Amino acid sequence: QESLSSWIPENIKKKECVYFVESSKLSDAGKVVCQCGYTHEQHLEEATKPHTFQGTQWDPKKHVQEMPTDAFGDIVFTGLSQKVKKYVRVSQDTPSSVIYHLMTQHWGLDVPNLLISVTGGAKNFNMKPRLKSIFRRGLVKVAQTTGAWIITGGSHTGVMKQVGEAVRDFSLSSSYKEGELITIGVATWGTVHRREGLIHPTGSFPAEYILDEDGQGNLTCLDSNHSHFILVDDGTHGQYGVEIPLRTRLEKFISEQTKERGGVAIKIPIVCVVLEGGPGTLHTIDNATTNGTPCVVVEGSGRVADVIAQVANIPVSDITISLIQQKLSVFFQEMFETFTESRIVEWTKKIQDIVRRRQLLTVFREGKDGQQDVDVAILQALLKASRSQDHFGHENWDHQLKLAVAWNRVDIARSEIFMDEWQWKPSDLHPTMTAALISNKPEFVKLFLENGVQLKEFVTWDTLLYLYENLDPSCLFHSKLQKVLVEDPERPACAPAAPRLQMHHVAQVLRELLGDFTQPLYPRPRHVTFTMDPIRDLLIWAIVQNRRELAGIIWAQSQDCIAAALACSKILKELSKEEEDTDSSEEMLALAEEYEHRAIGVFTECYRKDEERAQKLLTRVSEAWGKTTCLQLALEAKDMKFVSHGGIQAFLTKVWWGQLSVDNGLWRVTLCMLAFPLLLTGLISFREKRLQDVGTPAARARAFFTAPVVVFHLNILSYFAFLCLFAYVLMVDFQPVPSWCECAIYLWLFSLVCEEMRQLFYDPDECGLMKKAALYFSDFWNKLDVGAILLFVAGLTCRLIPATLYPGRVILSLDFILFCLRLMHIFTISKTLGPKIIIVKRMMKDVFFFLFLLAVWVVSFGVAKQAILIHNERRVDWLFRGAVYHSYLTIFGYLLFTNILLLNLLIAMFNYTFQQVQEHTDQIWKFQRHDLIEEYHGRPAAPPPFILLSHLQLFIKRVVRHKQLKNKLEKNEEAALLSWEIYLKENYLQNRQFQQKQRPEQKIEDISNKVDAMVDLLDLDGDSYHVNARHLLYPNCPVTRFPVPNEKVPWETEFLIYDPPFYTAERKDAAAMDPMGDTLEPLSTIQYNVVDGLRDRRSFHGPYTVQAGLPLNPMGRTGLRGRGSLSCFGPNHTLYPMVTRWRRNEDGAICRKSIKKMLEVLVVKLPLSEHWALPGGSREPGEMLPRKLKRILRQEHWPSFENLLKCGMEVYKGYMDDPRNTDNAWIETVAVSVHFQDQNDVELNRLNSNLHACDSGASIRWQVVDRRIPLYANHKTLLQKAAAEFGAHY
Amino acid sequence: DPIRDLLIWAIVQNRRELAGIIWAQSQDCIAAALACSKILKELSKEEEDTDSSEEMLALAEEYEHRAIGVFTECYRKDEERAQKLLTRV
Ligand SMILES: Nc1ncnc2c1nc(Br)n2[C@H](O)[C@H](O)[C@H](O)CCOP(=O)(O)OP(=O)(O)OC[C@@H]1O[C@@H](O)[C@@H](O)[C@@H]1O
Ligand SMILES: Nc1ncnc2c1nc(Br)n2[C@H](O)[C@H](O)[C@H](O)CCOP(=O)(O)OP(=O)(O)OC[C@@H]1O[C@@H](O)[C@@H](O)[C@@H]1O
Repeated sequence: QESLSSWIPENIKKKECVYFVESSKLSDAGKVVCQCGYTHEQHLEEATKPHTFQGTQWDPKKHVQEMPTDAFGDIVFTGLSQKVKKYVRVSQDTPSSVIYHLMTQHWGLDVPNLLISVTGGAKNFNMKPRLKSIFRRGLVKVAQTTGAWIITGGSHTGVMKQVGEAVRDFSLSSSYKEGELITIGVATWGTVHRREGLIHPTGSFPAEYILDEDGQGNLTCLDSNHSHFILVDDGTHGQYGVEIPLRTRLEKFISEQTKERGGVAIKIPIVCVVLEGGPGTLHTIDNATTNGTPCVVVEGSGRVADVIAQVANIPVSDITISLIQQKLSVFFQEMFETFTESRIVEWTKKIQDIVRRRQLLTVFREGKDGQQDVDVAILQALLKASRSQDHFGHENWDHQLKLAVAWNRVDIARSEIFMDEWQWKPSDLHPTMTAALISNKPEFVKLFLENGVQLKEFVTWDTLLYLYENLDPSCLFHSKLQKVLVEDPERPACAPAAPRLQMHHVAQVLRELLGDFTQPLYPRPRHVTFTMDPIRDLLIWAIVQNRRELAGIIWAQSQDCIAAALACSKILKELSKEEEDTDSSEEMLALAEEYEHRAIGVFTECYRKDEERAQKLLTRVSEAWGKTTCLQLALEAKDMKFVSHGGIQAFLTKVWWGQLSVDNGLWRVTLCMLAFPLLLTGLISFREKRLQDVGTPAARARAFFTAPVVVFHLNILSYFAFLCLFAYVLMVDFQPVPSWCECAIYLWLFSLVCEEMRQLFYDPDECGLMKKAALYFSDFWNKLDVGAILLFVAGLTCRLIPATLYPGRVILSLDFILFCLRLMHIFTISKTLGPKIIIVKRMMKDVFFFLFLLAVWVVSFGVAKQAILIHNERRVDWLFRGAVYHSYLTIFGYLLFTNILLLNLLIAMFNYTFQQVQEHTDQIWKFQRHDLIEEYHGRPAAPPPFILLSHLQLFIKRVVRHKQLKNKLEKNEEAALLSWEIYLKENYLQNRQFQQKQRPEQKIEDISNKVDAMVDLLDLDGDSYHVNARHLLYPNCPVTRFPVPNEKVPWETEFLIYDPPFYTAERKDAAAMDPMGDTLEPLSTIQYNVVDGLRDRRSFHGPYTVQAGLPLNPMGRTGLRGRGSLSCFGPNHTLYPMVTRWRRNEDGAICRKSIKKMLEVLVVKLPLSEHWALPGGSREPGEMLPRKLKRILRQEHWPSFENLLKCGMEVYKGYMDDPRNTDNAWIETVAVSVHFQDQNDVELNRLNSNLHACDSGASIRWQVVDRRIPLYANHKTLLQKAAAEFGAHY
Repeated sequence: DPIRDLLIWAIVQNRRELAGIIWAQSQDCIAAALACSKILKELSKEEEDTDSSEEMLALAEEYEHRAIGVFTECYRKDEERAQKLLTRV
């Protein structure tokens, strides 16, 4: 609103009538109306001055002045909706660039993918409800699902009133994006009812407007359902012909613009629709159709549109002028008598053209055939005309696909594009596949992947780099990627001005998210080159920015799908906690829980086909995911439902024992560990019976110390025996000379901390030392283990000086109590009491306050016990013992409060947090098992009493991870394992979809969807005369040629209205022929049917009719008589040479289409023409035509040789249809075709060396012969005739 | 606020379907949705009936959920600005 009010008045300007002509005609009791028609005695309301020289009368040029616009703002239509709609006020001469810039940037509109235009008559009309609902629904759907502009008129009467009505109908529901059907309106400012309440300079912000129908004259009121208005000025009061020219110019300039989103660029398609127009719609339809807009006329309730619908598929030129007159005399009752005999001619000619081209013209057929929702009909006509456009190199296919992907309708893609036009090698769909992936279009990616594009290909290094650059610019990954991009300093070292994206940048942040333990996925830098597993990277690109539907589609064809499915959950959980959101932070946390279930469901499929091979893939280092296993990812990703599957627990129980069998029990293990000579007999069990039957006595002894459960039992027994020994010395061995167990308690308490060196020091994955310390501090059990030494802190001095008996016993006794509390951790192994200790560790909290609930009142009643005794006494020492005894007696025995009031408080505080923990404790404990299992696997194989032998032996190895949970497999076997995994994943996905389609809700939805199409089903139930030479608007000539219908085109035919303007060339004198544009002076002396020297007067057609000294066109009356663009008065001779050879494959043989050969023809275009033409021109020299014909092509020396070789085959000679043909001058052509039989040598190499076209102009190029080859309309008729020369397929 | 008064007129005499339609376009819709429940609970205890006294006590529990569901929508778009409307006269 600040930079908008500035960019309006000093570039846009308004017309005004400065001069003061009085009123030639006074109308409707008004004298202020003067020609143009504003107020005041003068023509306008400006200063009443002589206004420079007082030249009589005014000229719309001399006396129209352009001054800056003063009216603009946000119109509000009183109480009829509060929406605030923009409006600007312009004039005739404003370039469309200014309006486009304003409308795109300042107004805030977005560039559309389609420009639908609504032009129609303004006489109010009323139409049947069926067609009415069809039009409304079709227009709204086609204009909402594509985000198209609906540019139309701004009046409140007619078709534009109908479209305002349809926009209101859309706003009635407005399921989402209510203010998205933006409809810019174009109307004349000079004819508005309440326009004086809008003229406010330097900002008419919310300028209220009042609409009142049946209160005007011929002027018009504004609409209320449009979104934007652009009003045009002319300094006129009652004219209606000023908005159409500017609208056509702007609408033409819009289609020139190109939209580039996702890597594919298209020029905006442009479509037109009409509904019962009047006299000016036969302007707009012609003006649109001649350009190439797919005009869509609707059959039904039509004054004009119904005329085209009626005369629509009846073939061209089969209609007579009288037939058109009788067609028109049955529909126009009001003015059937005011139709001039010349008004028929214009309509006949324009209907002739429009209905002649049926490729551009399209009739709706409201209910007969093709009676769809109108949206697909409009799109179908648009793609018809797009297919009809020029294309040389298979461009129609790619353009139509690009446009379909630009829109969001897959039905169009599959029913028009992907069904037809052949070919489409799967590599061809790659460029648009990138845009489909970038714009998040899952339907189109499914369709493309159906047609043959393989995800194994199309993921190149370049393509991946392109995709990461165009990542969604609203993502946490985008922000962090930008940060790492800018923070790397020796990357800008080469060029600090521009930051360059590379592959390692995404890899670093990916490692940051996924974990330290993995190596970077993409190696540091140090044609098409795929990386290993080209699907994992596309899977990352799809997962990171939270693309649900793309994610499953890409994961459906992954190499390894347990590791990938778990990494996808780890990344999501890591990136779903520091996002600072509540919508996507909740969406990703739920998508992670779904990839969790994907990983779980794929693995149980493998665990049911086999047992031993279902764990070798559980523990195998993956080279495509950071050199990590499938178990460490789940354990570190907090996957609570995967590590407690049962197939994971069996594998953990198996390593909990080792190489020995599990179906033995715990009692037998204790019996054997207690009795050392109890393993050589048949008591303990074994698996892998090769060592059980042939039992090695040496291996049997080593196996138990290898097993970790034996190590755990030795540790627990050693710790318990230590604790008993400490109790023993607490009892009786307490001598000032250190008892035989003082050094022993020191050393065997060091036995705990020396292993703590191993637990704390070891870092299987690269982790910081301070992180290690923080992790150690975060453990409350480790805090108790440290608190053992913490209560040592007061014990060593008490031992050193043993006199402090009374203070010092308590320190060591509480140290014993803390030792016993630490002993309680042993039950985590116990399956039945492990989770039970887990819940008790959360039970511990309630005691801290139930103690304040119990002890305080117990002590209070103990106080009352002494208060009962005696009142006043002074014995601090004695009352202490007395109160202690009383409290002890009360505790031992009070019954009213202990058993009744407190007990249920306790039981309830228990049971509240007991309830609802049955489900989660199992998962928690089965998760916590692995840490202890791995710790005891990493522990040494010696009892704590003796473990010093290994503590003194693990130093020489260092001076000069294990294969149980992480190992490398052999590649040949790994390939078979991966193929087995692929087969089982396919089976699992297939079963999953088959079983999910059977849900009752899905079945009900299927019935509901099936009944709707069925409800829809039940509810629904050539003359050969010249044509180009007869078009209106003679090229580059302001005067328009008089319309001549095909009925009276020949000279001999009856005709009575002949009045064409005398055609005048720009410079007829320099033609070197008769300059007589007007035949007043017959200076020309043309020797008819004879040679006249410099100017040829001999025609190939033959003796033509001559009258009044003006040569008559033999073909017929073109409609314009005069000098013409042709050089000479009368016929002009030319020759068009063509070089034709059979198009050849790599073998050199003639190439075949389905029908016949291909001809290869050389064509040349110059940039200014914007069309292709044969290298032929007017034969200025009589002796040597080719020199002037193709002087810019050959050499004139090489073309002297070409003239020596100029002896070929004569294809066509006779009259030519050319747009310059006036009634006086016409063009006749000679066609010579030189053909090449072999391509080894001769004239081909002669022309190759015979080239001087490099002097100037554009390129000279060979071409194929095709129906859509870009050439002039009838200049290619010569080539079409030449097709018969050598059996050509068109 | 020419809608709050029509909302009172619709709520007081227990007009279910009119009540939601009028509340759909209210200025402030946590305070209004809570006052509509307070009025209903106050006027649904001294009515001397069993049909409408039970209908209004259930309509109050529905404007309760309307007020709750509107506020969690504000509490998920922002954190600090979702309480400045919680405490504003
Ligand atoms: N908003 C208006 N626009 C054009 N005329 C209007 C308008 N309001 C009124 Br009041 N009238 C007058 O009526 C004209 O004098 C008509 O002659 C009268 C009968 O209406 P029609 O004859 O049925 O329709 P056309 O004359 O063919 O003009 C079609 C135009 O061309 C398209 O590009 C669009 O800009 C327009 O729709
Ligand atoms: N099949 C056609 N053959 C020749 N002209 C054609 C043809 N169809 C069209 Br429609 N035209 C019109 O001419 C275009 O509208 C141009 O505006 C006219 C010239 O402008 P250009 O396009 O730049 O030049 P050309 O068309 O390639 O050849 C013109 C040569 O040059 C002049 O001196 C003349 O003596 C020669 O005929």
